[PDB]
Amino acid sequence: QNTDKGNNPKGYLPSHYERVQMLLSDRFLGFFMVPAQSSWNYNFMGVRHDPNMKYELQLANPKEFYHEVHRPSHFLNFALLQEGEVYSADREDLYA
Amino acid sequence: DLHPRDIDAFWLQRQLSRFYDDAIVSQKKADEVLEILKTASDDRECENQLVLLLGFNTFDFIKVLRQHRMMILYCTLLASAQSEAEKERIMGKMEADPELSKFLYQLHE
Amino acid sequence: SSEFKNITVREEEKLELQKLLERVPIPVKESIEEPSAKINVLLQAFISQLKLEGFALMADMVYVTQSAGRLMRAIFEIVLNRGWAQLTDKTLNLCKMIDKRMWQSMCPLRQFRKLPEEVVKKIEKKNFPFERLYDLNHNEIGELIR
Amino acid sequence: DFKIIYIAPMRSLVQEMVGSFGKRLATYGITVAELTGDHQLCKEEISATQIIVCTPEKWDIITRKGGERTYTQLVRLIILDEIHLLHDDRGPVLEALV
Amino acid sequence: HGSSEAFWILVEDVDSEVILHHEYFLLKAKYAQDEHLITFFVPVFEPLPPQYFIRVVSDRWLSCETQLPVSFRHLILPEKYPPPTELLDLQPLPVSA
Repeated sequence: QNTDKGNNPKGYLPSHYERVQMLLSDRFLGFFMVPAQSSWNYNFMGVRHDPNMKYELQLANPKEFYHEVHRPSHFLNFALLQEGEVYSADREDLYA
Repeated sequence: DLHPRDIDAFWLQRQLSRFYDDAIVSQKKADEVLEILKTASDDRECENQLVLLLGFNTFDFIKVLRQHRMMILYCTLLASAQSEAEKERIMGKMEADPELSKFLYQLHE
Repeated sequence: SSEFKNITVREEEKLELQKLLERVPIPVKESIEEPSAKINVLLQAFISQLKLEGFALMADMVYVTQSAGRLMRAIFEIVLNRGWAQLTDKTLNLCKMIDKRMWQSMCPLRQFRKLPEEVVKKIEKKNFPFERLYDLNHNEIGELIR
Repeated sequence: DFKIIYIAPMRSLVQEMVGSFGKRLATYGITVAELTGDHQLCKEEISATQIIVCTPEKWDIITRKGGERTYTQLVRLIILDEIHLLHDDRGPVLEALV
Repeated sequence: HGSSEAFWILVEDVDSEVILHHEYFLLKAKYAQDEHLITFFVPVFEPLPPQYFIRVVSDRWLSCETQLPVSFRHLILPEKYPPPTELLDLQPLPVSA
């Protein structure tokens, strides 16, 4: 029934939860499911994230939070090299 | 590592009882092993008689029986000597051989 | 790298380096008056195709990238031989990013140098995954990019 | 049945020696090309061509990686253009090659 | 593409942090448009993983990567085989036996 998205909403008691036993394991391995078309982190692509969005999944391993594909405005908003390399340096790539 | 003092009159049957849960058959296997160790031409045919009697299993015990073939036999014969004349007869047979005299010295001190 | 042991950061370009360090997309842990931060932001300013201005700075950038081809391939081979999968993904990607001179979040159609860059930036503007372009028709692609 | 290596010090000298030897040896059908690209492109260019014009460093990185090992019994003539590069800091490359 | 397209076949665990098997794969221009069988052997360890991943990436092309999850859900491993029969130290057999 709650709509108050604050840090202290009305009618919120510590009887609303109970700590359950959770423990760790070397004995078995889990896996991950990432989205198929896109990736999981929309913290930089925040306008592209809708609550009613639809996604398929993918048996993959997830990328890091600050991975390249998660912040595309940091890698994609560059002005293109327009009349660059015209007063560059002459250095021959002798090995390549 | 096997000493003559470690071998008593029923050490052989106690070692066979680790493979035979019954005691009649462990006693049978013990006195059969005694006549294999006694009535033997030499080493390898005796060890083949032991693997024929006790199997390809129990082989570490057949290794112990083969390695100490005279110690186990004559100390079992000496410790199971029920008469006293039988005991001094077996000890007189053991004093005629320096390997058996070595086992006889190891039995006492 | 010891190939860049003579790369020093001179003060006459430090201002320009700051204008790179606020624009390069991989963060640099060093301070900009340490030479490793200069080689870092020069490699990232190469891959980003940022236009540089100092002659010494463009020359250092051309040097560190023509070394960076072999240096990143050697890092990739060390890391691949020891078997580290995340770092071999990162290093093989960075070999191909130094070679192709684009970041891997850019469109893969920049590796075909025959395209107009305006339609490639229209593809990167309309950011769908690149694998979406496979299922479309040649009409459907052209009206998705407008 | 043969390959000729032309080791010239600078890369634009190599790119114009490719044109010069491609014009002069055109009547022989001799393929002149420049060793560039990744190591697979270089071993394909060695397997396809006769006059292989290269820098000392490119030919040395091919001999280190091994992409000419199948065609060193076919290399019968290396021509070290500007061998006073032995005095240069690129000198050890030519000394290692020779 | 040229005469060849070079790829890396990287087979890695569930965490994708150990390459269990990498190998170079030359897709030559004579042999495009046909299937290449690449047979290899990967190790499987006692905490049986849910997958391995086969990433076939390009050696030259950016964003040219096909990942394939080799899933081990319905994988029935063979039983850990019985130990071999030991050489019982028989006294060596003369031909008169």
